[PDB]
Amino acid sequence: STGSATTTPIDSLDDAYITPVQIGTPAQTLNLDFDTGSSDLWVFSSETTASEVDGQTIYTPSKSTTAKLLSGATWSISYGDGSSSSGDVYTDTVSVGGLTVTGQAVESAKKVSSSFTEDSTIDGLLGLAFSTLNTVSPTQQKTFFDNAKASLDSPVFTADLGYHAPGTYNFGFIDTTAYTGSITYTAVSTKQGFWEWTSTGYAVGSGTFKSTSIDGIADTGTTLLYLPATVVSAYWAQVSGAKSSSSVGGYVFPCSATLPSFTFGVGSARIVIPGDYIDFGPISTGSSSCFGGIQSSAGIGINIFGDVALKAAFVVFNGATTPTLGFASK
Repeated sequence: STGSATTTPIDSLDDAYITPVQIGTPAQTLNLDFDTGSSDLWVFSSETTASEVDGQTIYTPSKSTTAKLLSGATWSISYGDGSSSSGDVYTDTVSVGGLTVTGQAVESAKKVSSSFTEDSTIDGLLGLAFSTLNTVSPTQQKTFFDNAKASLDSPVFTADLGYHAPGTYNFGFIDTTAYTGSITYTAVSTKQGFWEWTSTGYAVGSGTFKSTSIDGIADTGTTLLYLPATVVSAYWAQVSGAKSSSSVGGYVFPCSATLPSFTFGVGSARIVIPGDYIDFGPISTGSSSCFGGIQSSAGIGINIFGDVALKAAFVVFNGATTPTLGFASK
């Protein structure tokens, strides 16, 4: 089997991407944030504290003839950005772009943090990291991909995120029309439960490539590109007036600037992030200070190849017995 679904930016800045997901019988369609940095499929629901729901579409398990309470199971997750959610668990039928999993754990939120409430466009998350990170207790549950894998034509999914435009998540096949050149594959460590890999270096604009190993994670659920302070300083030094602002929370730059591209290495291959992908707009409405899309990972504890990087590539998440990651230009 295969599946193919369009993923759409939630706003004009590509702050996140939402993908429609069918849950239950009859289908209830929710728009979920596909997150290769976590491993829980959780949704706003009829059980979510009413004051914490503000415009989201909810899953109502009582209206699904295939929903079953997973007795005794609870979940609770905290994300790198400080947001969180928790609740109980149902199993139900879940379909993405025509690919159906029966008995998928659907984690129903009883509580969500303010950031989730305040984002009316995101009805929940669909985790695509390794199932070892799943938070359900006392019996850990499998991701949608893990459940689907054996049925797929090939045990892969691909992320093709758009810049200020829709893109695609495919399951079970590689669309050879969706990228240019070849796909370069690189090793993955699953030791921390992430799609963790090592970039071979970087360049800023038309500058020379610096060969250096950068361990990080391919994370569709993180907006920005978080890299070591040395790398990030080298980038922003090429933008007149750019500075790190403790009050704002990262590098800012004059909105009048033209940003240089940023290249990262995948083996001997190179992925070029155009400068415009690195512009996250005014820090506050009407400001002429703009927020940068490349930020320091110092004090995160891990480098993160988030959407800024991934949207410059066609990305293969290869879930073979020994997982790997593939990147192509597009």
